[PDB]
Order: sequence, then C-alpha cells, then structure tokens
Amino acid sequence: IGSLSQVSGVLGCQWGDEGKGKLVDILAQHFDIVARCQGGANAGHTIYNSEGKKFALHLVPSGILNEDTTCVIGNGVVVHLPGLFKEIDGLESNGVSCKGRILVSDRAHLLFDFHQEVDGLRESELAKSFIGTTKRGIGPAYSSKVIRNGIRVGDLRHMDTLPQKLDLLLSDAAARFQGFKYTPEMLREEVEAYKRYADRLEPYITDTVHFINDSISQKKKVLVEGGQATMLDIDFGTYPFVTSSSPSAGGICTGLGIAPSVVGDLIGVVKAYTTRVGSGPFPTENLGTGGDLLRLAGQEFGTTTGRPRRCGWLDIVALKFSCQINGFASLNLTKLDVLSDLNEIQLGVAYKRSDGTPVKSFPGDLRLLEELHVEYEVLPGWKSDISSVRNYSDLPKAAQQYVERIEELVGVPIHYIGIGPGRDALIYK
Amino acid sequence: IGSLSQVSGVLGCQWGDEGKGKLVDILAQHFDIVARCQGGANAGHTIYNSEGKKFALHLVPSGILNEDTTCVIGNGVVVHLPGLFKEIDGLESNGVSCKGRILVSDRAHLLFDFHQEVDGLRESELAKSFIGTTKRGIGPAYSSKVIRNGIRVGDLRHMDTLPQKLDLLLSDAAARFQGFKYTPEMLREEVEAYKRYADRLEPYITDTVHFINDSISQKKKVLVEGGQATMLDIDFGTYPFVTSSSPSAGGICTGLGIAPSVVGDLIGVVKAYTTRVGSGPFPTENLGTGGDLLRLAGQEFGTTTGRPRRCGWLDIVALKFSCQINGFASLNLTKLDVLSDLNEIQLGVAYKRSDGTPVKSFPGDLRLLEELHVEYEVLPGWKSDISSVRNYSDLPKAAQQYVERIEELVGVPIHYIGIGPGRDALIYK
Ligand SMILES: Nc1nc2c(ncn2[C@@H]2O[C@H](COP(=O)(O)OP(=O)(O)O)[C@@H](O)[C@H]2O)c(=O)[nH]1
Ligand SMILES: Nc1nc2c(ncn2[C@@H]2O[C@H](COP(=O)(O)OP(=O)(O)O)[C@@H](O)[C@H]2O)c(=O)[nH]1
Repeated sequence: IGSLSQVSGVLGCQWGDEGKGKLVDILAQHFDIVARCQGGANAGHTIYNSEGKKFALHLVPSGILNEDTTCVIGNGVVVHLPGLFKEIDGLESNGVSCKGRILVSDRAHLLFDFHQEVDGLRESELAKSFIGTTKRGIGPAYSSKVIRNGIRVGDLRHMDTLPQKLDLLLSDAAARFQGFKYTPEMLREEVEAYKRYADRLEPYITDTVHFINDSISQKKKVLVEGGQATMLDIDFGTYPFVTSSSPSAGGICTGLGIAPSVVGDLIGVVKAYTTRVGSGPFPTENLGTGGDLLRLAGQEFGTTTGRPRRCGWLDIVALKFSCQINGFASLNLTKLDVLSDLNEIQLGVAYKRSDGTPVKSFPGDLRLLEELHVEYEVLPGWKSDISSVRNYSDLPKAAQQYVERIEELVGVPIHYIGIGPGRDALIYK
Repeated sequence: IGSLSQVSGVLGCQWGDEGKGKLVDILAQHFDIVARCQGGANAGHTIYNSEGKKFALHLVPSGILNEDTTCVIGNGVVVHLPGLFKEIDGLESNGVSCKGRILVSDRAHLLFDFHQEVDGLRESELAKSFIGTTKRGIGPAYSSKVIRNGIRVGDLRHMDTLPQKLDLLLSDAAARFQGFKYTPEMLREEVEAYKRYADRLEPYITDTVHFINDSISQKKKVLVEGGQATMLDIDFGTYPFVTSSSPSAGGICTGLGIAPSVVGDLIGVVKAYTTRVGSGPFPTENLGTGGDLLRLAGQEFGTTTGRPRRCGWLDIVALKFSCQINGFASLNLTKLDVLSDLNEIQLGVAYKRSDGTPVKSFPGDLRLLEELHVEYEVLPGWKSDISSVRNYSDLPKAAQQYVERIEELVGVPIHYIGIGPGRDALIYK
C-alpha cells in the first residue's frame, strides 16, 4: 500500500459500480492529494468511516474523509454548482470540514440547470435504446464543451459577460427543443443565482493544472480517482451505451493536465462478478437464480430508485480488454464475499461467433456483442462466511484459487481483495 | 534518432503549424507504424519528398510517404469519407500506393456532409466574435459523439440500420437549425452514397485498438502523430479559441487505446517563434514590423486562403506550460532559419498583470490573457544564411545560444532543429 507510486490512480474495469470509493478512502490515508478527472455528479461513491456512517459522495473526491488530504476537482469534470454546494453543505453538517480542502478547477465546465432539462427532453424521443441516465445532463454538458460555447468555472469571475454566454447556451437549447420553456425572465433568474454561486465558489476556484504539476514536482503524493468504469468509456466502451466522459487512464491526463509519463501505477477495481445499470450489451448477464442472487447478496439496486441492476459473471474477455486499455499495475477484486453462498462459480473465459469462429478481443460492434456467446469455466465455490477474514492465507482454498485464477487469465496481479462494505474489510495481497 | 522509444509520439506546442508533418515524415524511416489519434481533416501537414514534390496530407498520417510503413487512423479521429478517398485518390496518382497501408479504425466517428453545413450555420448566426474555421464541421462531429447519437465507421457494416441512424442525426440537425434544408430525398441521397463508401472502405476498416496493442507486444515501432498543438486543446488551450479534440499527450491514449505507461518519448515541435491562424489570446503577438518580417521569412499565409497569419516571439510561458502538460522528452525547434535576418531576437519570458502581480503559469481565463503584458528578453541574432548547415557546431554562435537558451528556460533538451522546409533540412543534436 505504501509502495504505490507518487502519482497513483484508481479506475473501474466493468460497467460502473465496482467499488472504487471504498478503495480511494482506504488509500487516501497515505496520499497528500486526491483528484477526480472526468465525469460529473452522475457518480455515487459510497463509503463508511471508522464508526459506520454512510457517506455517498458525488462530486467531492472520496478522499474527503481524510482531514489531512486536499481534494481536487479537475478540468475534465463537469460541475453542477447547485448540487456541489448541496453536497458540501450536508458534508460539513455531518462532520467533515470542507473549508480550503476542495479545489475546483477554473478550466472545468459548468453543468447548468438547463443542461438537465435538455437531456431529458431527448429521452422522450429515444426508441427502445434509451439511456439509463435519469435527466442528469452529462451528455449536453460535454456537448457544449466540444461545441466551444459552454461556460467554464473561471468564467464566473466576469459577471459582466456571463449573462451574454448564458443567452447563447439557452438560445441553442430553445432553438433545438420546442418543449424547452425559455423566457427572458428565466435568463435573469440563473444570472442572479449563479452570481451568488460565483461569490461562494470563489475561494474554491484554483488553477488545477498548475497546482497538480507544482505539487508533483514538490514530491506530493497524488491519487487520481476514476470517475466510472472503462466499459462505459465514450471510446472504448459499448457505444452508444456509455457515458460522455473518459473513465479510461487517458482521462487522467486530459482531465488533470498530467503527462502520460507522470502517471504512475493504476489499480483496476474489478468486482468479483459483473453488473450494468442501464440497457445495452452484457455478454455474461444472468437472468435467473444466480442473477437474482448476486443482486441480493451484493445489494445491486439503485440507491435513489431501487431499480434492480443487471448481474452476471466476471467477464474475463472484457476484463483483459480494460487491462490493456489502461495498463493496470494491480487489481482490486471487490465483492468477493458476495460469492460466499455460491455452490459453483462461473467465469466468462471466451467469446465465439454464431458460426463458431472465436472472437479475438472485446469487439466494438454492438451487434456482434449481442450475437456471440460466452464460454464459461466453472470453479468450485467455498460456502463459508468470510467477511471477517483479514489475512490472505486465512481465506478458504476455493476462494484463493478463484483470485489466483483471475490473475492467471488476466496477467495482472491482485493486491487488494474486498470482502465487505466496511472500511476495514480489505485483504491485502 | 534510432534511440527513440518503442512508442514515440510527436505533438505541437504552440497554436498549430509548428512543422510536425516534416518531422514525422523524417522519423518514419525507423518506425513500423505511424498513427493519427485525434482531430479531423482540419489538418494540413506539408511535406517534401527526396525530389521536392509538395505533398499536403490531411487525414492520412504523414508517414504515408515511407513505403514500408503502415498508417493507422485511430478511434479518436473524425473521418469524413468523401475527403479521405479524394485524398487517397490524389495520393496514389502521385505515386504512393495506399493499398493495405491505411488502417481505418472501426471505432472512429464519421464526419458527415451535414456536419459541415451545420457548423457553418452557427458562425453566420453568431454576432461579433467568430471562430475563424473553414467550416469543416469538427465541432459538430464530436458533438454527436458526446451525445452518443453519432455514427461510427463500424456501423457501415450494417447497412440495414444505417439509414435509421442517419434520420436521427439529420433530424437533430433540422430541428436545431431552420436554415438546414432537410428533405426525405437528401436522406436517401447520403444512404446510397455512403453505401458505396462502405463497400470501398471495407478493406481499410480494422480494429485499431487491437492492432496497435498487439503490434506493440510484438515489438513493432509506433510513432503517434499529433493532430495540432496543445494551445488548441479543448481543455488546456485558450478556450473557446481551440479545437474540439485533445492535441495533448492524453489524446494519444484516448484516441488509440494506449495505456499511459505504454507511451514512450514525446517530441514537442516548437517553432523558433509563434503563430496563430484564427483570432483569440496571443500574448506575444507583434503588430509591428517585427511581426511583418517574421511572417515573410516564414511564409505564414493560409495555403487555401492566402490569409496573413498572426506572428510573434517564441512564448516561453506558453511553452513551459505545454511542456509540463505533455511531459516532453525532447523538442524540435522548427523554422530557426526564419530568424536569420533578425538583428535581435526576443523571447516572451514572463507574464505580469496590469497591477504588476506576476501571472504564475499560463492562465485559463481568456480575459486575464488579454489584459496581462509580457516581459521580453533580447538575444543577439546571427545575420547569415543557415539553410545549408548540416552539423550543429557549424551553426553561428548566436544561433546555438538561442537554441541553448530555450533549453535553459524550459528544461527540455532540443534534439531536432529545423532550418528549412526540406526533408533533409534538419540538424540533429
Ligand atoms: N458486500 C460488499 N460490499 C462491498 C465490497 N466492497 C465494496 N462494497 C460496497 O459496495 C458498494 C459499491 O460502491 P459504489 O460507491 O457503488 O461504487 P463506485 O462506483 O466505485 O462509487 C458500496 O456500498 C461499498 O461499500 C465488498 O467486498 N463486499
Ligand atoms: N522555413 C522553414 N519552413 C519550415 C520548416 N519546417 C517546416 N516548414 C514549413 O512550414 C510547414 C509547417 O506546418 P505544416 O506542415 O503546415 O503543418 P503541421 O503538421 O502543423 O506542422 C511545413 O510543412 C513546411 O513547408 C523550417 O525549419 N523552416
């Protein structure tokens, strides 16, 4: 743990809910800075302190629980101020003092209220391939960024031109969707509202790129927190069933201003099995007993909705893919304890076409991904409670073998084994 | 030169026309693969072969002149098929055989004809300050990618659904801009057109991610080609006066599927001074005779338009910035020969606010970037022709000192010095 590189990172290997939050929180004990690089409020990093208090971070980096840690919100992120403050409010009321510990990049883009209303207006137009995003507005935010008419955090320091920028964004949104209720009164609404936010955010705004780099040359330890998993990447994911950001290792560079040569060891958080929140390709998805079971044992339900999340077996093909894309040094096999009630465990060892020809690497073509079939391997499951095991060799032999099997197949070793939602529930290897 | 890492790369440090094309063409001799990772057709890499023929690449990687080199168009790119073929056509008629040498990623997005018409509709609609783009539609291309409704290269293998995707994109475009002439006839137009493109492009389409990665473990040499310069990066540039892609080192990872730990030595192409094609923040801009002379000796005029480009002194503040963002190993100081007529050469050494407070690092705030003033340094120029100098020590002492000074202020060594547009006009150090 203390042998990690000066600039380490934590990324997701599957489809989003691996359990990075827990890891970052545990790792932040030996890191000066914890910085998020991509995504937005769409997250939901759940952590439990030393006592057992349930903290569900969204924008604020998971390392916010460590008092001697400076949290940085990078440039690749899309901050929604109303929500950011609300998160800070309820964070300080629960103990953690966020004063001068949350550095918000001035190059990061502002996700506005209209961005959220606009995202949803497009959902009622989608066919059977609708996204799972409940009007969050991540797409529209990055849309504006790329178009180059979006507003950034540093733009809040020029309240004179802010209403001018606002008009355009709102004009674009009104011209597009007829359902968008746009009035000259609503323009003045967010202008006054964001003015208060601008005054409030002021102390927070800082040059992230400069800070990170300066800190790095100052020998300060930096732990980058992966927004989501790579299979949700805008490029390497299961397009179009992905997020608009870059959960990949590249997003650390583009989202923080760090050179590739500066990025150190990356730990890929892999769940003992797999899950997927929205719709789309899922090769190892189980729609029966084992599926309903993994969901209950892992409590794989929406936190805000309670909607059942798709469950399946650890996809080895999809995992080797994420391993090469990010070049992970180590892996964090989470939710191992979920497999404690399994008689026999399965692994998605290979892909093969309808016709029989083996599939090379994880394909980008959604169709081929929904046509092919998986070749499983069955490992003997241990049937004993393990949420109390602290050492490695104390683990049931069947469990050890499962871990060791994933390593043999993937090539990347596992140094972290999660066996419970607890902060202390982690087996080092 | 042969000491370069297995996976090298060449990126731009200023605002676009540094001279990478020349360099990649020169470096391609010792590389098995040359791959573009970001941007689109907006490029204009000019190169001269052994004889003196002027080749102006756009989409095809600059290493296309080397017969034993397989060019790869990564996934971060936005290919406009009509233009790509037109380029391949006029390329093969000029000698170079592109058969089985241009590998087009299946995960790359397709820049459509409507994307170009749409892009131009937003500039004429806007009042006052524009962008200065030739209406190539790079922005809208990435817009759709982010929105996740954009069509990719691999989607051409499913002609049955292709017309469905088209309708959405065109619907989005028509709903937004009233000026967009959309008819059910123009839909079928591009459908039949792109069917032909699909059949023709078929041989080219390959899994870029897999190819690159597999090739790399096979010990094949890969030279990544930087689209443009980092000061034009969507994040680290001078927003909103930047491109929609990531010309940064990160773009190599997100645009190719290469892990940061895999990316080797990056070479930063720096002009002996600075230029800027469009409008926007340009600290070192010289509106006097100094810029006039600088422009003429450098031939800084649009190739397609003939428009005069903004000229200035080598910005050290902007250069150190790009150097930390990409973490360059070496630099390629280009167009040195342009300063051969200069009595004295200046360097933008520091930034200072209106009140006097020093501006730490390169700022993101465009306003601050247009308010601050630059503190220059004046070095004695050599007044001799050097376009024929082959060895380093053969260069006038004043020239050597200029080179060594840039290395002292920046911290990154210069191993390549350009003294002419020629293929052979490069001094190694
Ligand atoms: N049962 C169990 N829960 C775990 C384990 N590791 C983490 N968790 C919990 O699983 C949930 C996954 O974390 P979440 O915040 O949703 O994932 P994130 O996407 O990385 O933010 C959290 O409630 C964790 O405390 C484990 O080994 N077993
Ligand atoms: N005088 C002079 N011209 C150069 C030198 N290096 C490159 N050039 C010219 O300027 C161009 C530089 O940018 P260009 O190729 O248009 O695109 P890039 O890919 O952004 O470099 C070259 O193609 C040459 O014609 C140099 O050392 N001296």
